[PDB]
Amino acid sequence: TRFEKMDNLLRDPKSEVNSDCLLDGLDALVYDLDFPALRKNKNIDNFLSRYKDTINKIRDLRMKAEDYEVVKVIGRGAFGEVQLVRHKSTRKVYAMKLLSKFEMIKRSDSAFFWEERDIMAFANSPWVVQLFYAFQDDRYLYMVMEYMPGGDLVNLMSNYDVPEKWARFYTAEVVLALDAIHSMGFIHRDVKPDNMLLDKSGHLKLADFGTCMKMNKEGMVRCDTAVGTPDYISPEVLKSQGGDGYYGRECDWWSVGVFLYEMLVGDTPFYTYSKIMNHKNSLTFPDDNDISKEAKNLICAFLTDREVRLGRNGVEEIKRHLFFKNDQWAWETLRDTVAPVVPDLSSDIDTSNFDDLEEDKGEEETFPIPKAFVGNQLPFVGFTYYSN
Amino acid sequence: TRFEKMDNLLRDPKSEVNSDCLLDGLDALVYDLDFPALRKNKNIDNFLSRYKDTINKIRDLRMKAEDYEVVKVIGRGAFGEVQLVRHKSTRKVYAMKLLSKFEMIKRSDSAFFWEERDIMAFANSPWVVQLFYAFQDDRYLYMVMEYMPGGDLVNLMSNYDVPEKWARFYTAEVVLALDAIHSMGFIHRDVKPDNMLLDKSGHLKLADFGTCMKMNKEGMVRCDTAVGTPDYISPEVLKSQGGDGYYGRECDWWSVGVFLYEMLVGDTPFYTYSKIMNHKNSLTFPDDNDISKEAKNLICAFLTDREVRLGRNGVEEIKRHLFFKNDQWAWETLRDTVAPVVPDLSSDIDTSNFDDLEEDKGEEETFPIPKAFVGNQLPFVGFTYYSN
Ligand SMILES: COc1cc(C(=O)N[C@H](CO)c2ccccc2)ccc1-c1cn[nH]c1
Ligand SMILES: COc1cc(C(=O)N[C@H](CO)c2ccccc2)ccc1-c1cn[nH]c1
Repeated sequence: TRFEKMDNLLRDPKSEVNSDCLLDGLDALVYDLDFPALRKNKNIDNFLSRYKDTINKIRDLRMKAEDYEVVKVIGRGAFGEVQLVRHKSTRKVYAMKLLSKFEMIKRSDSAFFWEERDIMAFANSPWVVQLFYAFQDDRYLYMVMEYMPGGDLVNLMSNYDVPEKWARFYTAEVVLALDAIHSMGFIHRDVKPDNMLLDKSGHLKLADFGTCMKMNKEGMVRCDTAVGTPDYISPEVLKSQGGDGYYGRECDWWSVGVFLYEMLVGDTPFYTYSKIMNHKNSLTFPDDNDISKEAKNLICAFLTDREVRLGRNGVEEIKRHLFFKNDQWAWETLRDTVAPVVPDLSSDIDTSNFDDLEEDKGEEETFPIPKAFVGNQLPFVGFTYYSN
Repeated sequence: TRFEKMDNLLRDPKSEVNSDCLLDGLDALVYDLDFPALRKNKNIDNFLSRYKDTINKIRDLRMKAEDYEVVKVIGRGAFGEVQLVRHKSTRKVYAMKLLSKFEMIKRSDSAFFWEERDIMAFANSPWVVQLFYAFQDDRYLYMVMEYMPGGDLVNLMSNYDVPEKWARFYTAEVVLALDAIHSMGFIHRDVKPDNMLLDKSGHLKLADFGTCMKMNKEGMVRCDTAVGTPDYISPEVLKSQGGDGYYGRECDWWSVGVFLYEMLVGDTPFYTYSKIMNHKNSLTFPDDNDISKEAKNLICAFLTDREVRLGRNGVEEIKRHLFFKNDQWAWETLRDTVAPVVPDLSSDIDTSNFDDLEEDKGEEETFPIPKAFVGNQLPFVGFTYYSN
């Protein structure tokens, strides 16, 4: 019967109307209706009276910020911050990304986090940072992810004189990790060393997918907006980013070329937002460099106009490049080899590979008590995810 | 863990936050927010866009009025009406009680149907009419119950010269059926021949429980209001029905005394709303009657002041009365004996034992399109029940 069908929708962790998402919808109404000015409506107060006891019982069973003890703030900026936390119950230590609902609403747009949530939750790849539980209170969205103790690629590049042997590895892992996102039907529209994190064994995993989009059946993310950093931007998604356009998988691979270039040159290839259009002309290596001919070959293969750019005819095109030819590892067993930098850590709460951002110390800014129905928690309905 | 606990709440058909009730909450928001005047809110439109496709897919899987083909209107009045219907799919024929959400809201109070729903759904008794599915659209509450082809006790009394043998049986079944409701922690506050329906074999079952309440741990339904018919009202819940009072189980048994009296006398015992206070003085039988001394004995046993009234010291007190002593049946096997009037029916859609109330033929009055948030479907959140 139809009850067999409607039962998949209730179970399916991917479904926006699964029991946890459904619960969010009800929890939203209590948050958005329990105001003196609004309670004057008969319908509003009858419902609030009927349900307030129940939702508050639920709120104490369901995952809440109080279940974790905040250790340090390992990251910050762009609406929220990331904290190294520990589960009070299981004693397991994770990285949790708090995201301000007030700022997210005030500064408009409250729909970027959807792909960040779906990718980390349903990637099922050793190349993507795993989201265990997504939950929320009246002030924040919460994302509990596996802690990447190794830190990010920005500080690795800044603390070492990165040899070619290392760039060969890190680029390879970025290629595999980036391919996993492509398989999932997503296009990053912004790949950076900031999003490249290292696990306990020194291996790469991608994180922070706020800049993503699901590609149409044609194989393109048809957009007429300039979303991304001004150095990792492709000439494809720059010339038609406000005058009829539809970006693709190609533009993502351009960023890998910028990454490998930065790793070996110690600066960005193009540097008040052009030279990327003239990409042929302006691309130069510091003469004379120790950079191998194959490192330069692959860099140009990526930093070229869309139509001929490497990665248009699949992933294997890249995997086959001579730059990756090495005696130490193979694509199939890459994640099983010893990484160039394996973090020598002390405790399960060691943040040495992370910049010291002080433990918050501020005033939690909040939304105001309304007179009319607002629905401020409305957009965050369906954000809760539990990996059961 | 706490997820084991919160999982019972999601399954439990009695729970107001079970998946079907949860779904209602979301379905309510779409009904109550999809208005041009309201859509102007950003939060409202983002949510409506995100969910409108899904809820409409759900609305076509979930039980809806269109799943049944209306045959006849077997009953009516007091906000709704009852129709003999057939399941288009299973071809099973039921009685469905449509209840106007507009009138229920307009004339205030939209919380009487809760006990009517819980009693019929969770009675699990051959003495109570079974509710299979409770569902709802934007205009009505729906109650699908097993059809009682035998009709009600009002027309039985009016079509026959009811002998003592019959009153012995009908009163016995009313006593058992009424005890089932008492076990469930409810007090009818209005028992009538209108609520007494007969199954296909001519046996009694109680229906229409709008006038109910759940009794406190003391064993009383502490009320200071006069809810009930002016002839079946007890002196206990009349003298203290607007001047400090707390009614009980006793007042329900008074109505059984009125019923047995009506069955044998052909009129009501008290008949511009007194004589019930003077219950001793005014109680008289039409001299001289053919009514047996035991029939009169039991009638007085019920129609007396609370403090001494039969039924105060349990059900067995009543079951033990000599009026019930008979050679034909016993309390334990009463429902297994041949009933006084077994309906000789033609088809599975025969309504001969029901008054002919024309097939509606009118204008469906509706709520108005609002400018501000109303929440008209708010009270009906949690009404949906499926006996899976
Ligand atoms: C610092 O660690 C992280 C940071 C991020 C991340 O997305 N950070 C950026 C800023 O860099 C951000 C954006 C928006 C709001 C807040 C923060 C994602 C995962 C981790 C992490 C570390 N271990 N496991 C997971
Ligand atoms: C006529 O049949 C019924 C009537 C009722 C019932 O409650 N009727 C009253 C009016 O009499 C009413 C009150 C409020 C709104 C509408 C109707 C309840 C069950 C049946 C029935 C018949 N077979 N199975 C179930």
